[PDB]
Amino acid sequence: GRGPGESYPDKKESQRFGLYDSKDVEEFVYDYPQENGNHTDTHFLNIKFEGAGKLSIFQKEKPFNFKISDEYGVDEAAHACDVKRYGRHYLRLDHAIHGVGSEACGPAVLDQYRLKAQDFNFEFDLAFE
Amino acid sequence: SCLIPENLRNPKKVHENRLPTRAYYYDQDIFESLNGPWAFALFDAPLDAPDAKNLDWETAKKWSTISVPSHWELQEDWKYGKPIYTNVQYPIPIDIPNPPTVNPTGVYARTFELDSKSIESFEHRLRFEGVDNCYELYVNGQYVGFNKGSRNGAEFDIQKYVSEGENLVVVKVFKWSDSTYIEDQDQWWLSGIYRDVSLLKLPKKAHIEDVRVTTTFVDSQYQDAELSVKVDVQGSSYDHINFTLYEPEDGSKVYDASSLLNEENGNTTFSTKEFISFSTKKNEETAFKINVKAPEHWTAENPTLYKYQLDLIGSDGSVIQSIKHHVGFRQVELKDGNITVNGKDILFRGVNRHDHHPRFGRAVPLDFVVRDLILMKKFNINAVRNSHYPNHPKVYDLFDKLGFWVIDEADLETHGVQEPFNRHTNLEAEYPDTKNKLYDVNAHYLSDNPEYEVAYLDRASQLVLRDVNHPSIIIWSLGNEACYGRNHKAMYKLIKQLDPTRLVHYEGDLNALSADIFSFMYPTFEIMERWRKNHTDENGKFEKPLILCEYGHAMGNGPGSLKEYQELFYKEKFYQGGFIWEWANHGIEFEDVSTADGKLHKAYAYGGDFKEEVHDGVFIMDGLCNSEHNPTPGLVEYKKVIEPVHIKIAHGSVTITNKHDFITTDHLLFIDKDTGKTIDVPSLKPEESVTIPSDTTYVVAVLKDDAGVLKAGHEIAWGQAELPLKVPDFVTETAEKAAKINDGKRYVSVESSGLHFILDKLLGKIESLKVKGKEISSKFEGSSITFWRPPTNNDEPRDFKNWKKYNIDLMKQNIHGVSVEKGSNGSLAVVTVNSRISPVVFYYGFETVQKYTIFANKINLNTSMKLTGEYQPPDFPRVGYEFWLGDSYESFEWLGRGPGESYPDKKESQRFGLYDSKDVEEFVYDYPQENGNHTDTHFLNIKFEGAGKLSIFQKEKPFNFKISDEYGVDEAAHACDVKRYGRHYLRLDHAIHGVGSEACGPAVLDQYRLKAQDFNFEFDLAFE
Ligand SMILES: OC[C@H]1O[C@@H](O)[C@H](O)[C@@H](O)[C@H]1O
Ligand SMILES: [Mg+2]
Ligand SMILES: [Mn+2]
Ligand SMILES: [Mn+2]
Ligand code: NA
Ligand code: NA
Ligand code: NA
Ligand code: NA
Ligand code: NA
Repeated sequence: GRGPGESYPDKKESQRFGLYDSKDVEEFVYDYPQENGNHTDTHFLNIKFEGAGKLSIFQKEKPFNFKISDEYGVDEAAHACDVKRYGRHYLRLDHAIHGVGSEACGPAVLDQYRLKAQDFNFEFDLAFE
Repeated sequence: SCLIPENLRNPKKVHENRLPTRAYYYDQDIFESLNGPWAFALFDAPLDAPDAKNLDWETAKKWSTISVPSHWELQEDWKYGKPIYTNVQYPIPIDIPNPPTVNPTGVYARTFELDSKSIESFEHRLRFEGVDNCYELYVNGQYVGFNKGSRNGAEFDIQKYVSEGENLVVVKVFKWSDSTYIEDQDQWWLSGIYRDVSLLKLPKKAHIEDVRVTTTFVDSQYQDAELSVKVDVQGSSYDHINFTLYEPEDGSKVYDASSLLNEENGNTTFSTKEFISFSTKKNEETAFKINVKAPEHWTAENPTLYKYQLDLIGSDGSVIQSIKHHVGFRQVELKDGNITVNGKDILFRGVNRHDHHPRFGRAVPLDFVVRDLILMKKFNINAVRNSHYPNHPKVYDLFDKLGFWVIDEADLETHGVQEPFNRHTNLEAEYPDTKNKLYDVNAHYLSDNPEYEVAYLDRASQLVLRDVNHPSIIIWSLGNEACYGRNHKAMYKLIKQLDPTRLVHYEGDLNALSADIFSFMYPTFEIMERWRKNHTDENGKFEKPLILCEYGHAMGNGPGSLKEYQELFYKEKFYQGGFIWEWANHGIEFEDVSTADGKLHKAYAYGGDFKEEVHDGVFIMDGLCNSEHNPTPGLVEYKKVIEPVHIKIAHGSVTITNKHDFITTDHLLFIDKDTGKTIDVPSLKPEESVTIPSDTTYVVAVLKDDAGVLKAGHEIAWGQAELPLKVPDFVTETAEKAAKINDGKRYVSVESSGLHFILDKLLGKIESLKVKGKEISSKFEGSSITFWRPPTNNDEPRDFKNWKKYNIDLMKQNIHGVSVEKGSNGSLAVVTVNSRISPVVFYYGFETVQKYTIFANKINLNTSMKLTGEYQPPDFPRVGYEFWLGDSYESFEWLGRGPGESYPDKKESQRFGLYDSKDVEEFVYDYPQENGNHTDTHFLNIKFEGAGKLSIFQKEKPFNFKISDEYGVDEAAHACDVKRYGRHYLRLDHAIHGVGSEACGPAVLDQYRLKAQDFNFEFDLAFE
């Protein structure tokens, strides 16, 4: 998919397509904790387990979004050090994600990047090696 | 300690309500199998398990099922945990006699149907062939009894508890108990009902309980024998017994898996050829003794058996019960200080065999045991030691029929008591003549502990009484590595009392105070030899002989020097041979992520793979066969050294000596392999020899006809005349051809017609050598001459440590000068390289001169290496060149030893011949290590696709070579972890270090060590 860093519907084109390894990437820490670490236009995701191979994940007919982290309490966290962390990781596996825009000062997320309220239909395979 | 149940912490509570041990006989009419799926649940500890006195079938019915027999650490998806491997160390804390409070408890349940008539007709028993570690038994919500002894059997009377219709059997199985302390064999820790369970239906009013068969020669000349038969009948309602002995079937009988496993009787008419009959009379002793006229001897080389039928007969004259079995006429004695069978002082050509299967563990299907034993016979083995416990009772008939000398061993090892001592005192090494003093200090915990006497005696009683009628068993053994104490003496007394006919072995009893035999494990020759002399008096008499119950540790590449052990065996009457440790690697099949691949592969697990708290790593992988129970080069070598016929060819003569104990050479066809025509060889008795004049180079001794489990044409023994190193008649092109020579800044170039030679002066590296369409180049990382090999299991404890310490893997070639001159005596050019070959951080190294003499069709490489500097390593793994082979490379062919690998102290089974790489299956080691070397190579031909061959040979002396594409062997934990290049390389070596057995035993013997010294050798690279 897109990488090496994070990507969003209206902020993704600098992240070229390729095969990426989590180990090769320095995850970006925001000064003010907020939504981060999403990968958009993901063709497939491999999750490696110690001595048990990989879990391959892909979405039918359309690329998907994902984040893998151990973080929480990001909403209330004022600074990087305020961010809480679980004792295990989670996968956030998303069909779709709202754009990012510049509305703190400037235009709202453009119409074609807004995740508009509508019906959702999507199929995922969880393929185990 | 009320949170651990009394019976799990009481050494005297060996069983409750178990029937006395009797001789095992399988009978299809009496044995009903209870194997199959059983309800099963696992609990953290006994207190979480249900009270079986209240457990309904309706309740148990709802549990998951497990299949009996099997271990619960070997289930689909490891549902009930994983195997644990320890060698010495206990996997629990030591607090004798307490097990851990957290103690895995498995509860088994199933039902069986009983008839109205069945309860009237039969006494009903339950028989369990083996359950690890111990268990309590319930029938119909009622407690029947308790049992300990994981590899012993147990019977329980069920008559009182049985009901018409549905009956419920519940078995509570515990992983740890006081028994754990005496079950510490170097093997996998595995639990559950791992052997057969049976319902026995014996005739009620009267039935045969026990039988005892002995064959004793009346005479000093081992001819006439007394056959004694003692029957214990239970109940009153019988008249007498009949005995019918049948005419013998010669030990050369043909068998196969099918006929060996056939269990049919009842309506099958056992035999017809009646030899002897006998009847007891009403109200008389149900035993007798009969004089037998010059019977056919039973022997491991010729296992001749007389079948018999024993009938219990009622008042009406009908047959109440039959036993169909066999007699083996043989007698074992300690005679003139030797173990003697039928007067003859025998030689053990033995092996230690554990119960192991790569998928089922110790729950080995009989099919697979037959596989083991056939393979043993195919590789010249004649003896088996049941290390270190009795096997499934049905195995012993296999020994009887196939012919093995058997040491049946008590289920008792106490080794773990030593571990804290070993660590506290920083103990490095144990030696066979001295080590018993280290065990003496801890004997008081168990083997000298009076609380354990009942248990120790039980292991002895159970061992002997179950297997007492098998002629193949000639020695009872008190266990393994359990120190020495009063309990061992008690065991000895009991065994002689129960079975006076056999000898007693116990290695832990150094001075054989309560044993009949001396026994060492892994001794040096010096140590064997001192012992001999201290136990041979002035007359030349000895009182007891020495065996090696374990020697030639077969872990990985090895063992080395089986030759030198064997020379000792044949030389002295005092030595009666030994048993290799071990028959097969204990690998368990599992899925490993590959280091090379990032993918999942089938592999064979040892310690660490199942992520144990404590484990002993690769030490489980120490067999002559691999985890899949197939021959390694270790077994191939063993077959040769122990071959029962010697064939020597020298001075226009073939000398053939018969090295069997009993049989002649008559069954063997001797072929002159140079002509294909047979050699007429007279019938040779044990120890007899004949010299036959002949022009032959290579003689083979082969089986005339199918016999036992061996096929006509099977190779028993062979010999060769020594092959002189002949210089191949390759024609060097010395014609005057102009050559373009460019001695550049860094690279030197020699170009001629069909030739292109480029050398990097900075590195001493051949960038490219392309002669007549064939290309090679240096495989270069630091040096053009390298010294490293992937350490064997034997290398690991010392030699590897030394080589690593001295940085032998980091040898660098530092070029000082390169000299370039025009050719002289037919040569095109002479390129001379002057350098120091030395590892970083060290002084020591070789002042080296490499002289390349270049011809149109040949390159002569003269290597001079002069060892210099302070602080030198003692030895090297190897010394030689590494070359990349060009893309055209397709196969190779060599004159030398083959078809498999060979090493200085492990080579004689690989006979001289011309071998083709295509005809050979390359052996894969379970643990990746040094492999695939070919020693004593006369010449090597490397074939390139549509470009002919490159012939390689060393002047005045044969050489060593390996051709592979493999790397990353050092770090590879399993076969699947081994990395592979996109092209092949040649490892071309002047010399190579021996292999030895130092993982456990003697170091590589002095004459096989590649000692640090100057090296001088010349190679020709001849291009077709
Ligand atoms: O492989 C090491 C072997 O060493 C012996 O001393 C022992 O009796 C064997 O059972 C095994 O532990
Ligand atoms: Mg041991
Ligand atoms: Mn803060
Ligand atoms: Mn591996
Ligand atoms: Na925040
Ligand atoms: Na052990
Ligand atoms: Na001998
Ligand atoms: Na071992
Ligand atoms: Na390795």
